[PDB]
Amino acid sequence: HARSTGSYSLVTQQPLGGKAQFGGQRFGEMEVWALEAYGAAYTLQEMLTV
DNA sequence: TGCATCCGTGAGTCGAGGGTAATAAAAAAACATCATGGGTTGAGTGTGGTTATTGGGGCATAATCGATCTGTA
Repeated sequence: HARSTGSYSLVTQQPLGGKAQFGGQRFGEMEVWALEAYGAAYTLQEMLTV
């Protein structure tokens, strides 16, 4: 599976999940912790906003 | 101070079907409202019409060859 840009959820405007509905991968909170441990603030900013 | 009592907590990506149902009353009048159909505005898109032409061919008016019988050592 892979997704560049597709459907977005309705209430919260976030990408859906699952290969069946062509959903994006879930960037959980553990990986957010890992990124802020690295110090890569810009990668986090794009991962949370754009 | 000891007792019961209440109040948060407790993972992670993932897939596939994905929706089901105990019951109930009719009249009448009254009103609201959309639905269609026919008629004015009006808003177009449609179609011919006069008048600006600029290359082209044309006839004038000139011009430079091509062919033979009279004058000079």
